[PDB]
Amino acid sequence: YDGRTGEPIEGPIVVGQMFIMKLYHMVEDKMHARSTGPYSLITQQPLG
Amino acid sequence: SDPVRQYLHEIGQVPLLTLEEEVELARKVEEGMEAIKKLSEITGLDPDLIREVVRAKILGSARVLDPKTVEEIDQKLKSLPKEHKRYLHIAREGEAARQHLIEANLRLVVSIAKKYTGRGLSFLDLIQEGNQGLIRAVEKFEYKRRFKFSTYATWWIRQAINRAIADQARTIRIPVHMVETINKLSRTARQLQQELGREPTYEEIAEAMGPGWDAKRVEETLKIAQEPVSLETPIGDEKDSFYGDFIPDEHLPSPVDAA
Repeated sequence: YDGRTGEPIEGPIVVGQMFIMKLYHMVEDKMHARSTGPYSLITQQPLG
Repeated sequence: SDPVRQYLHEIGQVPLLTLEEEVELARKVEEGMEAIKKLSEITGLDPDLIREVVRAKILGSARVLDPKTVEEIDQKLKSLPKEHKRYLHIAREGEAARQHLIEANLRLVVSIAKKYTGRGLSFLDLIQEGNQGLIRAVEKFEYKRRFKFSTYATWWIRQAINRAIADQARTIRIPVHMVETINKLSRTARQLQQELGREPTYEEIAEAMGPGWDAKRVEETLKIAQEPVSLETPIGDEKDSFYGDFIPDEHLPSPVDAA
């Protein structure tokens, strides 16, 4: 049954138990932003 | 390529000496120096200038003070009546003997210098500094004492090699005495570790060094002995990251500070 309308999905749906894992790739560790910051010595370009 | 084998070939292209030739050459050099000083007294000029012009005339046109003045003084030396052109002759012969003695003894330099590899100077630099020491020893040798030339020359060759190592092995120059202090500290720590079964502490090294030495002084001496690292040291398995890519610039003002 659809939870928003209470009507059934028009065809039968495959449902069951699955084993799912959470991976070490988390968006908390990856989001990064910069306006200005440190610059390199020789090239005077932003660091990485 | 391989300049070491090339130099070794040029070195071996000169025959060694026997005792007769070596003592003859050393005597010739000594008489040449005496003749040079006698000629300087006769003509009133400086011994150094006369030695330089005589060496220039001996080495010839191949080795590039100027031709005008050297020819002037060489003609002034030809103006001597007699018993003084003889001194000129012995001077020239002594300079030729000096050249021959150095060339013949160049092999001892290589034999000595082969034991100082892996201390911050390449093999050919060690050989050249040993050659400089050999030239010094030829300058200072005395054949009257009936000592073989190698006996006296080895000391000067070793002195030249060690002074060169202490002078040119580090990117940041450290004075000679404090280089000896560092080497003594390393030897003392190594023997302390060998006896103790583990790395010594600064207090134990200070005690082993002797009076006037404590843990703070040992720490400072070990601090200054650190060598700089390369800004081009690779980081990671791939050849895409270097060390200097992680070092920011602190001198130039940031845009925020300028505003």
